[PDB]
Amino acid sequence: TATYAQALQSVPETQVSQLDNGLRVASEQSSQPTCTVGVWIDAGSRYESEKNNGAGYFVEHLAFKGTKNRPGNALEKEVESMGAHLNAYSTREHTAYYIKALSKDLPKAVELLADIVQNCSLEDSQIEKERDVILQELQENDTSMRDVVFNYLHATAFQGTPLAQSVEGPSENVRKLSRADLTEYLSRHYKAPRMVLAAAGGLEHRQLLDLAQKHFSGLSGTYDEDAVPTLSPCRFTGSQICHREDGLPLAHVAIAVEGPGWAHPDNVALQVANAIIGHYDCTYGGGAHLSSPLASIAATNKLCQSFQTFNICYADTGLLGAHFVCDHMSIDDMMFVLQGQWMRLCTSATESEVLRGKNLLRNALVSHLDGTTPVCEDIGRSLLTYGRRIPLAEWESRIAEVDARVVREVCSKYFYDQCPAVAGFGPIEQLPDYNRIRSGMFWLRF
Amino acid sequence: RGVAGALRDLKRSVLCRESLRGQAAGPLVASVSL
Amino acid sequence: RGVAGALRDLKRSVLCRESLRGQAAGPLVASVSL
Amino acid sequence: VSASSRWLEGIRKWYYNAAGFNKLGLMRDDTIHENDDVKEAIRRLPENLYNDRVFRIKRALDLSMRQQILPKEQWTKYEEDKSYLEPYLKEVIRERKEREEWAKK
Amino acid sequence: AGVPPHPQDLEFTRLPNGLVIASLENYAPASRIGLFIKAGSRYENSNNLGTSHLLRLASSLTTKGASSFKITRGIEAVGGKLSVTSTRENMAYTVECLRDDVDILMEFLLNVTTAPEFRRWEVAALQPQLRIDKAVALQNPQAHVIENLHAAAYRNALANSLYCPDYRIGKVTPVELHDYVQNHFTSARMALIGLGVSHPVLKQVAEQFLNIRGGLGLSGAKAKYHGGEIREQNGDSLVHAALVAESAAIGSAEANAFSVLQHVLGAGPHVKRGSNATSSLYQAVAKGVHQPFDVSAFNASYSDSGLFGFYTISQAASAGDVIKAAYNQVKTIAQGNLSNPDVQAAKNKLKAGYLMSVESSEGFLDEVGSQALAAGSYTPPSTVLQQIDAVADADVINAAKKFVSGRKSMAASGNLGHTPFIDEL
Amino acid sequence: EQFLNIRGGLGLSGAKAKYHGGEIREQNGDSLVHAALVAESAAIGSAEANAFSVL
Ligand SMILES: CCCCCC(=O)OC[C@H](COP(=O)([O-])OCCN)OC(=O)CCCCC
Repeated sequence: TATYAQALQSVPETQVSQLDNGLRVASEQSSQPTCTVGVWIDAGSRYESEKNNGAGYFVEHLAFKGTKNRPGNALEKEVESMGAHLNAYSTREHTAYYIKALSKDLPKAVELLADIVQNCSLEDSQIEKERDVILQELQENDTSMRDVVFNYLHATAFQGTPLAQSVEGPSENVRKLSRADLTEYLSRHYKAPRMVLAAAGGLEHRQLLDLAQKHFSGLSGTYDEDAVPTLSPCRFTGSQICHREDGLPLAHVAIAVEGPGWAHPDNVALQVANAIIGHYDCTYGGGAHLSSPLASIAATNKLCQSFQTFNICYADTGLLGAHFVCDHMSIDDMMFVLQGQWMRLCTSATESEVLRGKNLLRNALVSHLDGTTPVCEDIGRSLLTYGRRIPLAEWESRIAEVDARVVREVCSKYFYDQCPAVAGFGPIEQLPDYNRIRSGMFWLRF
Repeated sequence: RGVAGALRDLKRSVLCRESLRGQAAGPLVASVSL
Repeated sequence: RGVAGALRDLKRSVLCRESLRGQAAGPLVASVSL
Repeated sequence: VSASSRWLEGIRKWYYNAAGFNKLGLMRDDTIHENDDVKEAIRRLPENLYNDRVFRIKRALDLSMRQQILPKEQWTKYEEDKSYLEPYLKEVIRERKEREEWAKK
Repeated sequence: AGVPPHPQDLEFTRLPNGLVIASLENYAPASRIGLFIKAGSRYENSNNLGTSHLLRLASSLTTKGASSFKITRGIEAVGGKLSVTSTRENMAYTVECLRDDVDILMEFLLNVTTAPEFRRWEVAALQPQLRIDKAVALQNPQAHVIENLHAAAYRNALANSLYCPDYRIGKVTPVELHDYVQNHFTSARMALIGLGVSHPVLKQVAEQFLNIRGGLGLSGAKAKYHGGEIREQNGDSLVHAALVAESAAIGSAEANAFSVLQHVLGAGPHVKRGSNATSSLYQAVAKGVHQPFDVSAFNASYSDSGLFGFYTISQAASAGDVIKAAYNQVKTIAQGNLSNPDVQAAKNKLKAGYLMSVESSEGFLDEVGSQALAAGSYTPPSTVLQQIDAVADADVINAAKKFVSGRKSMAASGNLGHTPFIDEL
Repeated sequence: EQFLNIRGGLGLSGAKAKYHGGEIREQNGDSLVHAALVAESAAIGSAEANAFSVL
């Protein structure tokens, strides 16, 4: 009986509080018996310099390996024994540590996150152990062409800036990174005004804020020293990187233009345009009858094994484009059909397909915020980027504002006659020359 | 997208002992979609 | 010509009981020549 | 049902025998012009009807070479002309009309 | 204040024809409807193997009420989703969309499940997708090992693979698809589950369209455990191996004992890049093996049988040392060496993992659908935790004893030069 | 004596065949079932081998 619009109002408001040391504490209560809690830190490779690049990824390997009060196995045995799950990740702008556990285990869970973020042991015997482990992971990542081609895209698109740096760091920095480099990274970036304690599930916001005062109070905050980090802008460069390797059976291509960044209202309309182009895989059932002309033609003529659009967001910048993988004789056809859809939407987008892109986005947004861990991530990441939780009803308002005119104007603002950043890897002899790619960013008929 | 679940293009390599944990099975499930 | 011995292009069909006798094996041998 | 509908059928049988493709052993659907809809319908025919269509066209092309025809006993009788392709072609057209109606929205 | 509403209860109804409707109104922006069917690969026989795979791939072919074009464009227009999930016992047609579009996707779901035409040319064009689907699946070495593990354990009906045998690709006929739907997609073999939907409309839909009278009754073709071993010498870098014995059918109290035994031994990690201290199988192998490896307890419970054991990944030369170390670790539990704190930590991992697996609508719908076919009822989570608490330490030990003394089934793939046979364990 | 005097790089191996038993089943689309049922009998040259040849 309840309508879709009415269901957006029923979602509980995300309660936000802030301690006296700058640590923000946010929660979304539900009736669940489980929950997710974690700390989102405004740190990443974009803050690291060339000498200490990969330091954050190194700390991730040491965060769960021992603390001053829980050395070695003690942390794992506590997490495992209560059936909880402990995880972490690191992007170029955000680092996160979160726990999944029962609701009754909320106080123990927060207590462990505090001991992890603040009292990391970093034993020299352990640092040498993780030195070889990260090096093996670097060899593993080399075999994932998708991870390679997207690192190349960042490397060439943001060349000369911190964003070109990968999260893992270069193999030479992992070998010469000392314990002092890591502690310097922690005291510099793991500061209370730059962290957000997020929770989601069955829990009242009071007990979270109490636990925040109980365990995170002992953390220097609101004035460290005259050592404040600040993210400068990062130059985007139209450029091309081509790793020719004819031993690999399929080529990987990633092409993109410069996006606006996290806070720009244009991201909503861009995601609608990307949803129209959508994504494809050889295991999809639709094939020729798919709505997306690129997916239909890619399946009918077998131009690729897969493609995906993306809108990667960073502070005041981003990578907007698509990535695909295909046989060595389909790289040209695939690039042609892809660019033709950017130009078609820049110039002659229609109302019905734009409604499909809005409906795909509404379904994507609600399907993603299903579970305590997705919502806990949305809380933590949003407070760092947006400084607030944007309610679902607001996203619906911005989506409903988009129409065909918005897509034509917004797509032309970022796509039409713009220099892309191209990254290629594999059998890419047939990858078009950059000038030919650059000419595909405008139409002579328009 | 097609999915194969068991834990309860050259893909990649898994060499170290840390990346191997979670690979051992724990009943297959085959999902297909549009 | 290559040979496979065991009895001690769509090839053909063997339907009746008279043509089946001798088909059952009786140790493989693989021969190759020019 | 009435004497007048037998006269419309009477001239249709006249035009049928005047069209003369029955003299070569062909059927009406053998003579249709192959557009994209017709090519798909032929593609969907079962094996037996496809092989029968192929031999009748082959036999008629052989006769057309010699400027000959079949004996009258072997001509295609108007009453026995099987519209083997029309149900397939009607469905191909119906699908295209649906694709063309979605393209308008 | 910021508190959520009062959560509704799940409505549940059995119709006299055997059909089961269960709905929950969670007031979410999205709706989710699943039709769960006892039509998994177990109901194939040696003449129509792979028919349920091709059926799983044919959800967007033409129906009597909607062409293939309309189903694809109609669902994508509202941003919806249509999925088909298969196990060895069930097929689950799931549909997702915003709650204002439930009616449209319901109509498609019923057409796909109750009025497929299986056109001769559409089916023929779909046959090569079996090769692509199977190839994508089988690049996980786990998939083929567990295919062979079931082929080795059972004489019938669970030896059947989830994926179509190669010799059958292109041979599955439209008649076999029609016969499969008429025989298995019937009222007494079905359950209509819904989220973000009212109970009356599902019950209304169930009575209007899902009243298909049984073409084949609830089959008594019981799975017959036999045991054996299948070994696949290949060029993989690591040896995958699973050693298993018949354990227990799902829903029985003995099944809960094996589930606790699974978490006493260890099944999947809890900490990113953790040493897995509380996993007795991992620590037992790490004693005598210092190379990279992985080990996990395997638990597969079905309607009329079950398979419990463990799964190993190791270097080719360490394959026997890893397997014997793991198997000996199960023996010490069967000899009685099992504390009470060890069992309680296992119950916490089990109870916690069950609750976590039903946080999402995707995991909740799958659980309710599986309970409806397996049990004909809905058991709430607090009752599930109650059943887990009722497992005694002796029940966990007797489950280990049943594994040690039971006729084994084994599947292995890799360079098997140092991988023991069953009789060598 | 001129050419075939190659001295042993590997001696006459004692890698004895170990009978174990079991079964391999191949579900395919052949028209007829082929099946062989067998047990360990005897090494060649022994008197027991001649008995199996008569059998
Ligand atoms: C009467 C006017 C005819 C105009 C045709 C035209 O200029 O051709 C296209 C190119 C430049 O466009 P592009 O190759 O970047 O393609 C853009 C794709 N979006 O121009 C040239 O360099 C080609 C040289 C022509 C010599 C006769």
